[PDB]
Amino acid sequence: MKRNPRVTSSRRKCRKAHFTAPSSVRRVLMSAALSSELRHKYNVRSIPIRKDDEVQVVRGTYKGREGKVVQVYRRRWVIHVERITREKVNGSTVNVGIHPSKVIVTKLKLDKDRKALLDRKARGRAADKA
Amino acid sequence: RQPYAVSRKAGHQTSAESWGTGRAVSRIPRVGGGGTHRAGQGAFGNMCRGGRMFAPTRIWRKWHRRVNVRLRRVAVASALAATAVPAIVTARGHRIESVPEFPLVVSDSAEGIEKTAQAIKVLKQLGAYADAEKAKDSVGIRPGKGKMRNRRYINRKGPLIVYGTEGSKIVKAFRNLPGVDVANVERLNLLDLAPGGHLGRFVIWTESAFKKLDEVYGSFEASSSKKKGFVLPRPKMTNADLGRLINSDEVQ
RNA sequence: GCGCGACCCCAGGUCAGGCGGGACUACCGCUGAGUUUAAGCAUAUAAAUAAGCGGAGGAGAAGAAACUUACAAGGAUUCCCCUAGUAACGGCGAGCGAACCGGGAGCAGCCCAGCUUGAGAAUCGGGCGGCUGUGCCGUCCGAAUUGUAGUCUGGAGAGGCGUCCUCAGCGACGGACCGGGCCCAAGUCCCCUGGAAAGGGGCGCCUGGGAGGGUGAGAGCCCCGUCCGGCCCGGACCCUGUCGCCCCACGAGGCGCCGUCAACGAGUCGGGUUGUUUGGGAAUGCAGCCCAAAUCGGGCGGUAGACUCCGUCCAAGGCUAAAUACAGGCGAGAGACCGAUAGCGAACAAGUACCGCGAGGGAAAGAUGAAAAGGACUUUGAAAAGAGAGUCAAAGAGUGCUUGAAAUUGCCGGGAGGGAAGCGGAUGGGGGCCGGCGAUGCGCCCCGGC
RNA sequence: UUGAAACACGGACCAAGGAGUCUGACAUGCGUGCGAGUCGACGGGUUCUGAAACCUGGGAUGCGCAAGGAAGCUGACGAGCGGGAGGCCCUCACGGGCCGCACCGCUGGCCGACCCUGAUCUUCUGUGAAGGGUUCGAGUUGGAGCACGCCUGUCGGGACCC
RNA sequence: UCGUUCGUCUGACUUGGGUAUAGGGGCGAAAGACUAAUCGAACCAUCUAGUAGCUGGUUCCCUCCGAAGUUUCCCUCAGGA
RNA sequence: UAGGAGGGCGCGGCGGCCGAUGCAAAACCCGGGGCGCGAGCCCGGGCGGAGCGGCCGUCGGUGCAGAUCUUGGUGGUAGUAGCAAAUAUUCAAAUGAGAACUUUGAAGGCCGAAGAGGAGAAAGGUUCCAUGUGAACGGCACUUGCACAUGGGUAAGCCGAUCCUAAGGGAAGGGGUAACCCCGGCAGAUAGCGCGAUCACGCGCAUCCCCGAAAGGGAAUCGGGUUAAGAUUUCCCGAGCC
RNA sequence: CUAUCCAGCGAAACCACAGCCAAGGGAACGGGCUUGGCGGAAUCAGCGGGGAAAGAAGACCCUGUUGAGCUUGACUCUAGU
RNA sequence: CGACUCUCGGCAACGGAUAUCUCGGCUCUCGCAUCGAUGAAGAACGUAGCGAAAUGCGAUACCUGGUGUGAAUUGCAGAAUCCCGUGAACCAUCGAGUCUUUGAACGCAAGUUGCGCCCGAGGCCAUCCGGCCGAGGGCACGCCUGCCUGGGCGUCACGC
Ligand SMILES: [Mg+2]
Ligand SMILES: [Mg+2]
Ligand SMILES: [Mg+2]
Ligand SMILES: [Mg+2]
Ligand SMILES: [Mg+2]
Ligand SMILES: [Mg+2]
Ligand SMILES: [Mg+2]
Ligand SMILES: [Mg+2]
Ligand SMILES: [Mg+2]
Ligand SMILES: [Mg+2]
Ligand SMILES: [Mg+2]
Ligand SMILES: [Mg+2]
Ligand SMILES: [Mg+2]
Ligand SMILES: [Mg+2]
Ligand SMILES: [Mg+2]
Ligand SMILES: [Mg+2]
Ligand SMILES: [Mg+2]
Ligand SMILES: [Mg+2]
Ligand SMILES: [Mg+2]
Ligand SMILES: [Mg+2]
Ligand SMILES: [Mg+2]
Ligand SMILES: [Mg+2]
Ligand SMILES: [Mg+2]
Ligand SMILES: [Mg+2]
Ligand SMILES: [Mg+2]
Ligand SMILES: [Mg+2]
Ligand SMILES: [Mg+2]
Ligand SMILES: [Mg+2]
Ligand SMILES: [Mg+2]
Ligand SMILES: [Mg+2]
Ligand SMILES: [Mg+2]
Ligand SMILES: [Mg+2]
Ligand SMILES: [Mg+2]
Ligand SMILES: [Mg+2]
Ligand SMILES: [Mg+2]
Ligand SMILES: [Mg+2]
Ligand SMILES: [Mg+2]
Ligand SMILES: [Mg+2]
Ligand SMILES: [Mg+2]
Ligand SMILES: [Mg+2]
Ligand SMILES: [Mg+2]
Ligand SMILES: [Mg+2]
Ligand SMILES: [Mg+2]
Ligand SMILES: [Mg+2]
Ligand SMILES: [Mg+2]
Ligand SMILES: [Mg+2]
Ligand SMILES: [Mg+2]
Ligand SMILES: [Mg+2]
Ligand SMILES: [Mg+2]
Ligand SMILES: [Mg+2]
Ligand SMILES: [Mg+2]
Ligand SMILES: [Mg+2]
Ligand SMILES: [Mg+2]
Ligand SMILES: [Mg+2]
Ligand SMILES: [Mg+2]
Ligand SMILES: [Mg+2]
Ligand SMILES: [Mg+2]
Ligand SMILES: [Mg+2]
Ligand SMILES: [Mg+2]
Ligand SMILES: [Mg+2]
Ligand SMILES: [Mg+2]
Ligand SMILES: [Mg+2]
Ligand SMILES: [Mg+2]
Ligand SMILES: [Mg+2]
Ligand SMILES: [Mg+2]
Ligand SMILES: [Mg+2]
Ligand SMILES: [Mg+2]
Ligand SMILES: [Mg+2]
Repeated sequence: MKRNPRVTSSRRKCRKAHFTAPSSVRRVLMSAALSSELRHKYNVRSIPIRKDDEVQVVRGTYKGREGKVVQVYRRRWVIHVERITREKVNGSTVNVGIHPSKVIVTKLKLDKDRKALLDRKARGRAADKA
Repeated sequence: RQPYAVSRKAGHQTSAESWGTGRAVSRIPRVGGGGTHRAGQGAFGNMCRGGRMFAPTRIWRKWHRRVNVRLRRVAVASALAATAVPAIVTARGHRIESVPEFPLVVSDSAEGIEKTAQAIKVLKQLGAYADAEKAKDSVGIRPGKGKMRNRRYINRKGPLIVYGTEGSKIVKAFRNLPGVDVANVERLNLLDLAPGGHLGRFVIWTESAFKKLDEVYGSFEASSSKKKGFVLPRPKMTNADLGRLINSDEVQ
């Protein structure tokens, strides 16, 4: 249990530090767990989601629906993926927000820096597996 | 405890002064000026919205109390003496129905383990994993205003493993278990040995600790103990079996 | 018709520099009340405080005895404990009140002026130039003999002597403290309710990680983290750890011998008187005024005084960490604290709207939902809106929208009323309501199987 | 308020807020620890959830164990009676005897103030065998206290609220 | 403040602006008048939650016991020991 | 009664124990059924849609009908008192869903020029002008507005300020003050030096700084046009002046 | 011109609960008690007997071991001179 | 029967209590020492494609530069090569920059954007190879060390 005497263990301060996060902190808060085969591939559990990732929802009323990420919208703590839409009363289509911890990244947008990121995370996990 | 008290200057950051008699209103200090709803509203009272409280708490209450050092020692000895009873350990709520013998002792090879998988493996041999399970399945969110002051979760209490050999590693193994505590035997703590003020925390001794209890506490002998100025309290009856008193030949 | 040197003093938008103001927690200095207590009040107390006026730092102030003690004596400053609500002081009334001793925290001593280069200002600054750049060097100007430097500070010291003993720097790699970043165990497996599973049931796993937060409901295992630490970067470093090259002296210090020197701070101490202050009492400090020093000498030993002896220290110049404080500033952590009439006045565009000429005074105001999915369209309407319709689990959750009390009001049904109504004790008549409101079982006995 | 339905004052109604608390010293009562001791309270060591806990020092810190005096100073030389709980002995028992705590009452001794007193001894102003006292002490001839907690009371603090 | 009625109106007259005096102070052909609806001592903030022997309030139930207006002293009689 | 003590009920936490909870928690409502002498407690029904109890120990900002109690809300009062000075309005038309209140026209009256007219100083701050308008406001009403929204608008060598001084204010040197602050004629190499001259130097230095008036003193402007709103003299044409 | 009625609009003071009286008692002058009288929905406009009507913690008076303004031959001081 | 008054019960209002919360407060504890003439605190005015306030920032004006991170901002609209990279971002962070009028505030003032003096990059014509418009920059007060220019029979010497 907590031993570092510089990290907070208070509800008030944790909620503050969470809801008042900048963009660079919300990036890392906006992580999802890689799917099964993709975890076997990269030996990492979770990764901050991107613009052009293909996710598959798992817990909303939209389970088992797959789609590319089209909008990661850090201000409402939501994402919008392709076609995951509902219809307004007047008939327009609007995306519904899926919280990033309630999806899995089915396909991963391997940018060069995402490649280096997965290298560092995987070696970190394997230095404690070994 | 940490001292709590309202700020000294509360209720007195307004410069209100009473209207006195002759204004068809009460004589209580009232806020001056105009332009806001505030004008005419009473201040400085305990009775008024926006005043002090009666006898505002102050930091110099008696948060800590003192007890005679010998009375702490008496209390901790009578905390130990009550655990060696299965009936009071049960009445205090612990699940002891497969535990082999009281007061329960394990070998010192327990001291060498490292992981909590090993710790649960150890508690399977003893009869106390039922108690650890009670502690773990009782965990819940603390009802009331406690669930928002950084005290979300409560639980029950489990076996207090007592070791004697300093620097070993079970202290870090039994930690993650809810309800389960670890205490060195040199410094037994009353908050562990009798939670809630109730007698009989279910204690699990290792052999190393158990064989140095008597070198710590001593006997009915002056200077027996490791603790200066203390001999074990003697009771007001050597044998409190009213059965044999009221039913022995001499009385009857 | 002179040229001069010094002294004092000018003006310089001269070269280069230093000062003012701000915040208030804590710290230093001056100034300085009264309400209150005294059951009135006038000294006293409130109080050597609040207010006022100034000065700094991260702490400030204090600080190496002109001290206490009367002991077998101790040995700078500061704070905690006890001394001690004691000695004292006080219309000896209300009241007020320290110190030495002892126990702890921490501990550290120093440097000037004087008699002391006179074969010789050996000292310092500024300009200019060079470099190895917090400096050092070369040269010019200047300050300074009304004394810069050097030795010395009372524990001494200056000398003379002495076998003797002690002296310098620069690299290198780190260690330590500081900040920052990156990473780091384990189910989102099957069934049900549900808008949603974070809930129930089954089967599993992590745990040096069951602190905490997030996520559509009680989430160890979905996410961030937490435990263990790992990796990289950057600072200050001048604390110490080990290695290398350079080897420390006739100068200084120490130790010992000597006896001759042996300088120590002036309108300062001290005294009188006056005001304040104090626990300080024939006067504790401080201040004004007047008196006004000493060198076989000066200050103290808590009763003024003369004398004899004793103990004690050496002022009138300066610096000095730690131990201590901290309602302010920046960064943090917790809480048997308040939960929107509470807690700051302010959870919110709060010292905000607003008031006053001005000093200043100073509020009310938090929550739809999981997601705005915020009510398309038809119809009536001048429009606001209504009635259908739609969204959602729900809208009767409908933009001040979680739940929605009471006083108060409307409609619907009932009850009763000759200048009050309400209340208590009787039942009577109306309603509304209760099946644990009220039972059907016990033994003997005959089968027919159980 | 001696007397309220009062031609005595407050009160239109509802909701929420609203008034003997906290601290230092003391006191009695009670509980607990130890008990001629008791306190570990300021510090130190330890403490792997800890502002907690545990250990340590005191051979003199506070209170107590010794009081009287204003001060110099001196400082308890060992208790009897009456009544009494309860225990024990005698009697067949009624009744008697003995030991008799606490407590109440009584009478004394011892220490100190003040007075009184003087054999002896000594450093010549000290000691004090003997004997004292219509006086005095918050004494002694009973060791009972230290620490924490709580209620009531007192007092100072805003101090029950306005 | 309004209405009719009134005093004075070349005068020690009426008035704008600038300026002077700011609290035990100012100014006063004098009424203790005026000094921002405040004046026999303004307003503001602070000491300050000033003090009161005086008035008002002082919040839940049952149980049991349950009085005093009297002595004595006090600048003491609305109070206290 | 005053007052005292004992046993209990209730509120909010803390250390323990026992559990309830989306098959519906808390809270709140009821002509529901009970338990207790009583504080209160238990259950049912309903709304409500997420947390909550009971017991032992322990604690505290714990129990309301009053305080001309504080804050907030709501009644009767009550559709009541009342909307009354400044002479006054009327008829057609038009727009508009709707006309006493708007606009036009005809009429009738009032201010009667020390005016209820035309301009300013102060003070206000965009109220000025246009287009439109669901609410609110305009103490009745509105198509309307000084209300609300969106835009527009203020032109100077000649008008001012600026310049000068008055009452009077601030100040350098100096004197006081513990310091903030207070004194300005106290006379000090006075704050400023000035004037001819530089192709430089000579002469003088009085009574010696700054501020202070949009009513005092004052370099200079008139006429005719013009915009939804600017100007008389700010723009435009002409004619001048310093 | 109001007041009155109408359309529009629309407050506040005050209010324990309310509102018929005679006599008695009572805190010595009752709307409520006791004894009698009597007593019939609902409303309209007034009026000024009562509600010891409202306004204001009486200013007169007294108590205060509360103050304040002012005076003097009060007590104690102080600037000035 | 009906109206009124009182009332009981159901629903609807009025109203914002109660319950559940909480990026807030309060209290305690801890770590460091860092404002200003090199212009501070405070005040003012500006500043966004569509902003008034709050929050930033200063005519480079909700920012520029660096560095780190590594794909957004987001109420809407728009340029987006901004994509295996000299690289998005109301991102983090800090070294390079800018920092209007003010303010101790400093030329003199101040209900004034009032009124002065000095220097001067550049350019015009030549009343000369000088004058005019300048962009920028200066001018406070007391003081310290030095220097320059001076005054006084204050003390002197040496001289006409
Ligand atoms: Mg009234
Ligand atoms: Mg408050
Ligand atoms: Mg008094
Ligand atoms: Mg008094
Ligand atoms: Mg008095
Ligand atoms: Mg004093
Ligand atoms: Mg002060
Ligand atoms: Mg110092
Ligand atoms: Mg004592
Ligand atoms: Mg599940
Ligand atoms: Mg959670
Ligand atoms: Mg994880
Ligand atoms: Mg992780
Ligand atoms: Mg003084
Ligand atoms: Mg004196
Ligand atoms: Mg004196
Ligand atoms: Mg010093
Ligand atoms: Mg509030
Ligand atoms: Mg519903
Ligand atoms: Mg809802
Ligand atoms: Mg909800
Ligand atoms: Mg609601
Ligand atoms: Mg109701
Ligand atoms: Mg009816
Ligand atoms: Mg009845
Ligand atoms: Mg009945
Ligand atoms: Mg009477
Ligand atoms: Mg009467
Ligand atoms: Mg009366
Ligand atoms: Mg009264
Ligand atoms: Mg009343
Ligand atoms: Mg209440
Ligand atoms: Mg002792
Ligand atoms: Mg006896
Ligand atoms: Mg006796
Ligand atoms: Mg008290
Ligand atoms: Mg008149
Ligand atoms: Mg005039
Ligand atoms: Mg005039
Ligand atoms: Mg007046
Ligand atoms: Mg009070
Ligand atoms: Mg008061
Ligand atoms: Mg009494
Ligand atoms: Mg209370
Ligand atoms: Mg509380
Ligand atoms: Mg009430
Ligand atoms: Mg009417
Ligand atoms: Mg009228
Ligand atoms: Mg005229
Ligand atoms: Mg006019
Ligand atoms: Mg109207
Ligand atoms: Mg107009
Ligand atoms: Mg002028
Ligand atoms: Mg003029
Ligand atoms: Mg003029
Ligand atoms: Mg009407
Ligand atoms: Mg009558
Ligand atoms: Mg009556
Ligand atoms: Mg009638
Ligand atoms: Mg009538
Ligand atoms: Mg009338
Ligand atoms: Mg009448
Ligand atoms: Mg009356
Ligand atoms: Mg009345
Ligand atoms: Mg009265
Ligand atoms: Mg009296
Ligand atoms: Mg008088
Ligand atoms: Mg006299």
